[PDB]
Amino acid sequence: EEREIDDTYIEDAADVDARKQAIRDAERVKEMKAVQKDLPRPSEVNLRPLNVEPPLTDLQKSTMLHYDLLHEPSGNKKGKTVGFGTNTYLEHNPYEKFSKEELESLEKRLEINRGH
Amino acid sequence: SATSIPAILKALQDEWDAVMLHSFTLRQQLQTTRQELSHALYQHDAACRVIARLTKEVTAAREALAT
Amino acid sequence: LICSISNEVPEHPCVSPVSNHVYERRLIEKYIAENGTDPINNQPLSEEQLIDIKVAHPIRPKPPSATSIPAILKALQDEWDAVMLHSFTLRQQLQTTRQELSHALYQHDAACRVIARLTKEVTAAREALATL
Amino acid sequence: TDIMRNEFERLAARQPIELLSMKRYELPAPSECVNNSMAQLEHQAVRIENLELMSQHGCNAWKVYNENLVHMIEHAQKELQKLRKHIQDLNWQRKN
Repeated sequence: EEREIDDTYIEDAADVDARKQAIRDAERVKEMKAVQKDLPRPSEVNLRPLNVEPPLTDLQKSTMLHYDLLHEPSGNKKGKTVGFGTNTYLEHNPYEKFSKEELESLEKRLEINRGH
Repeated sequence: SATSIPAILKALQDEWDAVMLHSFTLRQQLQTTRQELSHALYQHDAACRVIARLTKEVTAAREALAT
Repeated sequence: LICSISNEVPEHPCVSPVSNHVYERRLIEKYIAENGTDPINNQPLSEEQLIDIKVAHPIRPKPPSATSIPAILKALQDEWDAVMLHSFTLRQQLQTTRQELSHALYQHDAACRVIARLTKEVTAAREALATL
Repeated sequence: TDIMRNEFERLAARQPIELLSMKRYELPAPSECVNNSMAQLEHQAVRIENLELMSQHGCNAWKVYNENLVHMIEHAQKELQKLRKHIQDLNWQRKN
């Protein structure tokens, strides 16, 4: 004779289904993250992989039109495991490239202060 | 130094004036290194979606070669 | 402002010279007559050792304010010592972002060589199969 | 009997001229200024964080220090009486 156990189990089962959907929604969206710019995507192209990430950014954000919403968790896990295999010597090549990317700008800082 | 004292007033003014900008410049650079890092994460996850379609085009090709 | 023995506002404050603390004369006097000791530290103290609170001597003072030169100098320590910790919040958070950027750009540099080979292999499979 | 401090202090008082401070932060001008802007931002942040602490900090202490000043004042006027009483006695003695 169960009583408030089926309600606890239904809440536990509904809790489990929410844990499966949030994790398998998206790797980049769940982890962490701008104005809409079709002219910036048009100017950057004027090369194909750069245009693919630009349309991916405009889709997730939704002069801005939305459309792309069909591009599930198992295919992303195998995609993440495969790319991890491709990536001491590997640690130094990532530290050197991070220093290169770390290495016009003054107007943005002044406006950031004007907000402050 | 023997340095005039009215001048030492304007030094301490300049040194606080400098440290205020040396603290400011170091914070907007932190926000933009995190901002440019976030642009790399979108391209990282967008690229591994584009590899899935390219693997399908290779899988479709391996089936046609067998026939 | 308070007496440490009773907890009242003492109407005749006398400061001891063994445990530095402002006691009420009438209260501390009875504590000494009970036993020659200071109530807090239990060090020896007599009634002559106790000293009333006095005006310094001949130099005139003014109350503790923000204008006063020494209070203004200790203020500028608070300013800089707080701003020095503000720099740590951005130095420590920079060492996490650049460390995640270094591993991110390495995974980008390790992956984009595999995008270049699949674009070669899937087009080579289309170049091979279509010709046959 | 002091170091360099005494030379510039006595010269400042004799000449009747205070050393000029940083008359810069208040005026400034729109359209080097990228730094001046970033200095302003940080300054404001400090003030605001500091101001916020000060109101709450100030509110907590806005009157706790005023109580200390009343304990400090009453002690002086007790000594005014103790001095008043001795001297009066002396005068009376002389008169007698």
